Amino acid sequence: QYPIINFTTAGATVQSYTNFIRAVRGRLTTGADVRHEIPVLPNRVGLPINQRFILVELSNHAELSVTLALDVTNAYVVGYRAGNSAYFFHPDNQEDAEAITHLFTDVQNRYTFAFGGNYDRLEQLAGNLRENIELGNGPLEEAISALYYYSTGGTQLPTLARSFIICIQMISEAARFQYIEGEMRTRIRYNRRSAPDPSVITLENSWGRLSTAIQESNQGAFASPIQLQRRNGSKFSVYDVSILIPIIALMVYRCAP
Amino acid sequence: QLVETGVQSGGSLRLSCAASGFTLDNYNIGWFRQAPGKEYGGVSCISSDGSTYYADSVKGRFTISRDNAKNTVYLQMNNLKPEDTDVYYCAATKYGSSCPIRPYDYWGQGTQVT
Ligand SMILES: [Cl-]
Ligand SMILES: [Zn+2]
Repeated sequence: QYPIINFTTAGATVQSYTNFIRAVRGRLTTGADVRHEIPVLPNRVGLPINQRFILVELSNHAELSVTLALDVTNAYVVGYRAGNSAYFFHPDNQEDAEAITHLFTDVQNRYTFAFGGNYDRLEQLAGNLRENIELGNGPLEEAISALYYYSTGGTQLPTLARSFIICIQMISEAARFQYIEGEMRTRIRYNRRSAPDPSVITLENSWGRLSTAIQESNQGAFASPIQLQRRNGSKFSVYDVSILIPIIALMVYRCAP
Repeated sequence: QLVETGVQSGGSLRLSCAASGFTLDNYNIGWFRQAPGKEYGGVSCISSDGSTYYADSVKGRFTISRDNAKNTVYLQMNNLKPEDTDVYYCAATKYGSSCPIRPYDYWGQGTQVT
């Protein structure tokens, strides 16, 4: 079985959430490959199939559980299991399609959505942009129930789409960015729910090119400034890796060092 | 930024993907469908070399090309069928395989083809 990390929304604290996200990072990568002080995810090339995924088992107040599968090469959620049924996003390529057959192999009902697990498609399905989808412990609790009830026809597609958008941000994005982990910690500490601001959205949208820009630069300066946004939406440019080191927890493998 | 621009059963179309701010020369570029169904990966891709990839279903019909000058990438779509109806979009990644894998460095909004 692939490694399993557990988290519950029942009595979640900033400490329990932090421990969770730290454990997710530690399973995503060994931390052996580090560029400009930022750990890199394992290279798809050379990654055996028995080390390809990690499982995040989520529980809530209702004691309902679902298990998300995460690809260690990019921290993307590729599918989930609830009871005796597993659902996978439409794979991006043939190799990924084959890889996911190694997931949840004892489940008797496997399904593949016609849509991939990217924000653009999910937002369309949900009928809402990330900017308008609240995040926090409450939202996660509700997302877990929605995922759990999908197999029994108790969950509408738009709600499923929304729920995925919530889980992805609070798990994957938080894993990728210390800044986003911090934002979720704050929501939790104060028992608040709220949509992510532009600073969060812009980071999520830039993870790929940030990874590239960092691994590309020899001494740590950027040939072309990276544009990001503050909470208030105002744009600001980033000329070197210093500011990014405390913001990014890990990068996707782009090139060799 | 990547911006895309560009029919009766059997007709053709020419999709274009223009990059603003940077040059597509050093990027792996791929065209993709919003709903591939039973197939996976790009519709057609070009290496950052300059090999090209084509999905079996479009071989002999589609041709992808680069115009370094104007700094855009073209997708020629001949002998179109009803089943080709979909949203097509442009995605670029600087390193890795000829067909960009998520996460992309850059991608476009995509256009509809019926
Ligand atoms: Cl499968
Ligand atoms: Zn296999």
